[PDB]
Amino acid sequence: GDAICIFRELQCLTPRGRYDIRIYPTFLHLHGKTFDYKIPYTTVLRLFLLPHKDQRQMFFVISLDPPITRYHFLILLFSKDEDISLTLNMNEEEVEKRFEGRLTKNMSGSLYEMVSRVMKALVNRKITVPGNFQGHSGAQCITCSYKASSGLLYPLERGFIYVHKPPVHIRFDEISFVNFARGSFDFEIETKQGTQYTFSSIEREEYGKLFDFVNAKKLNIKN
Repeated sequence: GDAICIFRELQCLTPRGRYDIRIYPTFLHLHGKTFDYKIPYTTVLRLFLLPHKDQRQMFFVISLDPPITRYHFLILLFSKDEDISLTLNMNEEEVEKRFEGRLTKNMSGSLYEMVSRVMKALVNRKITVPGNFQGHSGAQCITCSYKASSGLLYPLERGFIYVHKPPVHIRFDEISFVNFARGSFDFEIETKQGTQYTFSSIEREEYGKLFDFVNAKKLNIKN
């Protein structure tokens, strides 16, 4: 049919449920059991691939504007050991021409990477992944609370992203300063527009690496 390809029964966290993702040339169709949304690629502002602290799962984060209750991110969750092979409903010459060589007609790989590879090609944006941050445990994120719900905080190369309820993305160039506060401890970020995010209940043993990281990134600390 129209679709370049279809990804079936993908785990979505925002909104929650399993959805098919039908990939068309100018939009994707997120097809759920009850709800449906068209998402033009022009509304996709950023992409992130984030390793779950459990070492078994991967988040794929699609930042949306306008949002999809409103969801400013489409967050998909995968197990790292899920594999897929795909045949695009296209000829090879058209595939090369449409996607600058980023895709081929027949592809195979990890499911999370296949979805992100097709999305990256369709929205023409790079996938942001973690840099060198490592927490106390060795993971590339930190367990914490945000708006009285638990999640994971990712210190990236140029920003912070928290997942998943609700998700939050903050660029370093939007930050005026950071603060380390009493409770476990609280990590506070004040933006240049004078608003605040608090990631609370961070286990004490995470302090020094988070402190070292924000220092390395030349963020002001107004303790």
